[PDB]
Amino acid sequence: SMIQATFIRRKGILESVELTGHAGSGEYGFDIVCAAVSTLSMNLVNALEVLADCTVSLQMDEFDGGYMKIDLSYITNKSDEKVQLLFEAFLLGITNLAENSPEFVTAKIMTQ
Amino acid sequence: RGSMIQATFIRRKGILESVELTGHAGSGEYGFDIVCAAVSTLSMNLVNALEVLADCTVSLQMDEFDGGYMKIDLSYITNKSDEKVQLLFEAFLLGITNLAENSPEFVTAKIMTQ
Repeated sequence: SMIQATFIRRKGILESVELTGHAGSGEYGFDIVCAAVSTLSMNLVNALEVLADCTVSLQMDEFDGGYMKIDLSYITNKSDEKVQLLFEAFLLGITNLAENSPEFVTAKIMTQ
Repeated sequence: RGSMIQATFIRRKGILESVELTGHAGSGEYGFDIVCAAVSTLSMNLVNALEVLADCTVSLQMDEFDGGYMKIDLSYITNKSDEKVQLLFEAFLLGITNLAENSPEFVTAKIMTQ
């Protein structure tokens, strides 16, 4: 069991993220890390709404090891410091977890 | 048994300055741990995001023992009123808030202002 995280930073700013494999896999040591991923995942989507007045493009489910995509491409708000500052903390949170448990987590970043 | 983590937020003058976390570390069963893993992540993230992105260093304090004890404090950090610092903190308050809402039996949070 492994969680896959891919961020997309276009010209210096975070645009989207496409996490997969979280949303449990009854494997405790893993489910632990999944909780972690999901906590950070939903907080972003929430804090971005509540605190940044940004309603991101969300897509999700907990089927076959869950899949969740958060897009900001179709939004001319993504450049708001408050949006970007929050997205950066999410990248900083996912990044540390994939380096603390490279066994369970993988964080990639495509720059363009 | 008696599995409960509490988030005590103090807000002095419109801005958050500290928060205390006790019990979030250690066991209680499976579902409890999951919550602990969630609080500890949001908690460790705030400390890291504040130092790295927020240019603000924080007074930390923890004893893995006795349920676990966290105390992220900003009462004496010059830039504590700084808006970057406050946004990241606000969101930490939002995360901890829903997490306590979704799992009332494992997490409790209060905000007492001064």
